[PDB]
Amino acid sequence: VDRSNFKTCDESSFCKRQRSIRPGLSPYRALLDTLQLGPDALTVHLIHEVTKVLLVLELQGLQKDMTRIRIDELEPRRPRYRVPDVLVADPPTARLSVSGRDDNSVELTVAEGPYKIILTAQPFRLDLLEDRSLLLSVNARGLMAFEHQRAGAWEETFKTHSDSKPYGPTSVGLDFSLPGMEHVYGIPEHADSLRLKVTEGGEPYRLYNLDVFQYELNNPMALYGSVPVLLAHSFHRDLGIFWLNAAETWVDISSNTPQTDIRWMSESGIIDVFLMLGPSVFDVFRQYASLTGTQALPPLFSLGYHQSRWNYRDEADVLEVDQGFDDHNMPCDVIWLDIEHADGKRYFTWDPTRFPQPLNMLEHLASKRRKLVAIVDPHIKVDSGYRVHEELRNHGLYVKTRDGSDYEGWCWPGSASYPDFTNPRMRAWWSNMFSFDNYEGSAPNLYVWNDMNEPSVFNGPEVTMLKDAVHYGGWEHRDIHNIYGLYVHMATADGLIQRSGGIERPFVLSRAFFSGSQRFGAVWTGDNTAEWDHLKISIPMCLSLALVGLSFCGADVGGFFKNPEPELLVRWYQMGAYQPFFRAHAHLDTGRREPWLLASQYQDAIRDALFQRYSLLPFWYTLFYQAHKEGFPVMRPLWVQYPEDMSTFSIEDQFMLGDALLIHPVSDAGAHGVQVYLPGQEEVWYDIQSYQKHHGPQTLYLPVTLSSIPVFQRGGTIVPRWMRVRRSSDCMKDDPITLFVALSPQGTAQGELFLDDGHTFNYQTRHEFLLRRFSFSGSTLVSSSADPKGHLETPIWIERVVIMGAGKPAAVVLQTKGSPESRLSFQHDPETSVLILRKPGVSVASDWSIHLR
Amino acid sequence: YEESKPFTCLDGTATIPFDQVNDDYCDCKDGSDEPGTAACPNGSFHCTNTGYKPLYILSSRVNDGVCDCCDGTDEYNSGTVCENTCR
Ligand SMILES: N[C@H]1C[C@](O)(CO)[C@@H](O)[C@H](O)[C@H]1O
Ligand SMILES: [Ca+2]
Ligand SMILES: [Ca+2]
Repeated sequence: VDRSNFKTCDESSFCKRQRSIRPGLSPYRALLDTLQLGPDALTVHLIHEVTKVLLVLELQGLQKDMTRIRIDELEPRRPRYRVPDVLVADPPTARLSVSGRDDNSVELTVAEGPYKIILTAQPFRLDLLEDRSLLLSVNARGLMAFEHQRAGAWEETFKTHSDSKPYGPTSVGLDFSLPGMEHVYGIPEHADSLRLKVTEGGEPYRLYNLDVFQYELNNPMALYGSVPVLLAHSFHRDLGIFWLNAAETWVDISSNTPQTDIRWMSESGIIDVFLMLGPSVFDVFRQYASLTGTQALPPLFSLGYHQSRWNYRDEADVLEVDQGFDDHNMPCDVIWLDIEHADGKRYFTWDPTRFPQPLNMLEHLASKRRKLVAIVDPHIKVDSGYRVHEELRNHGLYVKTRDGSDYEGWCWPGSASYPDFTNPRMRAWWSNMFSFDNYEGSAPNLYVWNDMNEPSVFNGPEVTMLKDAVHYGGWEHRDIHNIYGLYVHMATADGLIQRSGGIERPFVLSRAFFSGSQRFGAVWTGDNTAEWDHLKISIPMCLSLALVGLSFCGADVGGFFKNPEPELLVRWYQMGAYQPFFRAHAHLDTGRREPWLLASQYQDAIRDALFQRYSLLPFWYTLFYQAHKEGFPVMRPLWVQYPEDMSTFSIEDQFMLGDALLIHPVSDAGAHGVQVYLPGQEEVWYDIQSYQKHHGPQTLYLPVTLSSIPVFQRGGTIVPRWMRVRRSSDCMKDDPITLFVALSPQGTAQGELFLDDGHTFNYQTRHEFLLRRFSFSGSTLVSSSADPKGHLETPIWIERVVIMGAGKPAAVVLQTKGSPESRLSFQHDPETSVLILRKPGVSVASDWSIHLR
Repeated sequence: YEESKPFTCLDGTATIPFDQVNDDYCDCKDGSDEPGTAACPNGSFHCTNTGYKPLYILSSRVNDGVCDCCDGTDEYNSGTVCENTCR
């Protein structure tokens, strides 16, 4: 990477000003005479002791044990930016009450307790407590900074780029103290460890959506997306901070009886922060989800395997890749078309030589029951023969410069303009452009990839747009930067919905993202490299996205840059097989690495990884349904399941899928084995390949070969699988289920299963779905409804039950409503204590119970 | 009266009752008990292809919604109606 292209904090004038303020006595003071306790909020004036600037603090208690702090100028010259469209609703407030008062202090109670907020007047300070336990302090180190709008702090240059900065210094900043917290997580995206590092001896973590060519590992440089959410975990509690600001933001983290301090510094906008008080991390998940929404339920096919590269050259190449999967017995749902499929990178078009008949290509793919993804970027070639550019120019929908002309930068088609996606009129235009009459050559099995939406501008400062470009409503680009990509993602997803009459669920991959991006589809970690350390870092990077609500995450399988050695590609397939978004992708200058081009031993190990992923699709689908309804991450750090095991607080070579599967992919060339930490007091874990049972807590040395994927099922869980692997997920979605029951030491287990048609909103608009609960206790396995509202016509039935940790029964008896009592044959392996129940034959929609005698 | 006999997997191994042939559950380790279903992972389905050359396909491609045999007989209960194209 070329670091000189990207500002350090010292080269960012507002970061330099803010960071030079060091912990000390704050000059800010609350004027308790101005205190007003309102219907929704408490409002009280603040004053800078030296400058006499007057600010308004708006303090709110919120339902679900959250607090919102907003600070703005009392009499501003012009309005400051408040982030729109990220919050799904106006958060329901709780009533505040003055329950104590001093000459320098006011104590507030949220509703009837137990949460209390202590406002200190001089110096300004806020403390949040549960009863009398101190949870969090605000401005405890006096780092609050609010540059009021006055009449490199003004005109500023970086390299050759000039920022006219017509409003001067307007940055805002605030610090937070977390007593008892030593481990913090989140604020993606950074190619760094899951547990965030202290920033004292170096750079703060930067949040600014940037296109970083050949980015490197273990550093705090800003990458393509920015989610200003930080989680703090201890043995005792979990907390979250949500800094709702869309401008360039730097985050300092400092340690100190143990206590972590957090400081946010943003270039403009107001101070708008949510404090999510837990106490458990799943409470924090719920609290954040109520604010910014939940993961959009992916259409089933998008959880299969995606085959991509830059570029498949023509229709014949696409069809040859499609046929190669079938000729080599490898499942695949989607083939991707990168930017060379269009006419000279004019998006929504097709190359007239290499893609002359897109409808026919899509028809051949539909006949294989596969899908296609086409890339559509938000930069529009300046070209009077290009209808998209002409309509956007004639309707004034482009981002503009200060002189009123449309902004023009450089990107893939050369000189390009940038639609103002912050303008709702532009988003409605963009959405309508995806209709089958407007996007000629598209079809219902074509989905979309949004790339370069930071936005990437090849000739712009830090390879993005000028700070003083002007958007809808007069706002500057510095005000809105980090939600530009989100708006592209949003407008694309809405277009795929509307083109179907509102019936089909969308699938959109996006590179840039913000808080709330989980509502619109998937993201990925951008342009990684075919190297073993990039394979390793895909876990903490996607783990950091999962913790802040973006569950549909992945990394380019095999690495984007360079050519992976066959052993590395095998390990990346095994790694990607157990990560949410599962796509192989590659740079223009790489060798072809479709999986059947390798020697047979590597092919076989890759095929085995693909088969495992496809068999687990009912499990992945259910985890994503739970994410969609509750806001719980699919891919989880071990400390989410074991909040009191302090030895898991930093683990990032292991992860869990839901609460049932623990994964430790091999991530070293020539490895002879791995060290697998199996946590949990009185917990047992089953090696899903050997069925060998293991008690926790322990660090197990597991020998591995090329085809090994170290995966363990937790006792007390039930995992559903489609053991009939077919060529795509559409082919499998009516097939029978096999249930894998891992018995706890108490002989119990539980699990869920979600089913629907696989691709429409009928689950929500018509309640056409099934949510089953499977529970085992004593010697009886019972299927019941976990949501009675859900009904679905489906041929899916239970063809097999595999029970781990069971003794040989004397007889097996099946009972279901509407049927006589039935007897089942079975197989029992005394060495492994594995019980296989043959062909139960019961509908998945029916209540039933199996009894082992 | 006199009854009838059972089925033995072509790999020796085991012998199953005759009602477990093509009962949509895999009982033979070689897949030989399900020549007409998608139940076995290692089974094969025979396209007679009476108007052309016969063909074997994977059991996983029986009733997958995709036309694999030119005579269309691999899709008999999938919702995909395959036309005869052996010509
Ligand atoms: N670098 C961008 C652009 C790209 O090279 C072609 O559009 C694509 O292949 C990458 O995945 C994306 O990250
Ligand atoms: Ca059978
Ligand atoms: Ca078929």
